[PDB]
Amino acid sequence: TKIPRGNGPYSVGCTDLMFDHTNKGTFLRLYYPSQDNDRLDTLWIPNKEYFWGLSKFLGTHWLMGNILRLLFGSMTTPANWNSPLRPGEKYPLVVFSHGLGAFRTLYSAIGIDLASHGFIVAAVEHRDRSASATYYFKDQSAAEIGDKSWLYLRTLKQEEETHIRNEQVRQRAKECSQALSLILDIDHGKPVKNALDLKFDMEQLKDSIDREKIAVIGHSFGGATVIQTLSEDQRFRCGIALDAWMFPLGDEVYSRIPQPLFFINSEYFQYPANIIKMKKCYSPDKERKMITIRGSVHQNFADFTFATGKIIGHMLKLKGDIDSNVAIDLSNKASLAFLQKHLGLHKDFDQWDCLIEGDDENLIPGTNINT
Repeated sequence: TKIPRGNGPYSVGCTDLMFDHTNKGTFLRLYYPSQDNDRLDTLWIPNKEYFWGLSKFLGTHWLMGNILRLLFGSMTTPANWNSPLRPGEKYPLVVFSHGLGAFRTLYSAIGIDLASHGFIVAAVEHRDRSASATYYFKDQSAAEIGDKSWLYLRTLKQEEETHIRNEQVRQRAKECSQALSLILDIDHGKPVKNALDLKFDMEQLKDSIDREKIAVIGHSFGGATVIQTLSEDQRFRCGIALDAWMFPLGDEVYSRIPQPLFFINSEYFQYPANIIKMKKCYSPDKERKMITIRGSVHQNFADFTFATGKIIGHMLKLKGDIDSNVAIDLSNKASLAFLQKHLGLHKDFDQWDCLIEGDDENLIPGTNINT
């Protein structure tokens, strides 16, 4: 695989859960420490409509849709599809929020690496009309026959952006909370019928969560989601915003975030008006960190940075100067250090504590932007 395997000891399974079947239900892909390690058989982008949504989002022709499908429709990601859960432990839980124009399967490099260090990761698919595409079922009968209703990204007008994006980040915060409530209900034995008919038995998750050790991670729109989610939902003990895009957030929220918050930026995405909102989250009392990964671009945090080669990747801005596997390792280790600090984990991850302060040839403490 072009998507790197996890760098932790645990082997990794993956599955998808939709409950309930409506567009008000939760939809997520789960990455988890698995028992068996047979095959790395997981389909990266599982449906043609995701490629069609990606072209809509990119603003290109009807044809681009099919080209993308041609090129990436059979690409897999290094996790064991539906492989059983590893028994005899309670895992800390990460909920993960995707960016504008993404969806639940595009951050497996991150999900798989967290899982391989003994996390369960719940990667939500949002239904706020920010995903390039997503689906739901009209009713039980539809769900039975796999008759999906697809919902594509909404393009907005300039005059409604401020309001529509704020409503979307509140919808996203509600969906992260609901995903966490679903997983915690399951851990305590709630019966759940997965609208997707997959081998993985959800009841396996009874008593498999460390319900004290919960964190929300997200990229870009997903980084704004982190903050809205922490502001709204005290069960999350901490958040990591990967290259947050701060425009959706209300003025009022920056003063209203109790939890530790880690900002991990690329070099090229960032701008004054964005770093200003970040810094508004700062306080002597409340714990905040910031690092910048040098030479990196927005896409270094998403799997598309592994989907092409260096020259196309570099051309399309899927890749930065810094190498892709190197950038992602840095983000991941820094993240782990910070989750083990503010979750109370009992692992070796504080070996990367220096990364939180900006201590590697490839990081900037804080930002190079001034404000």
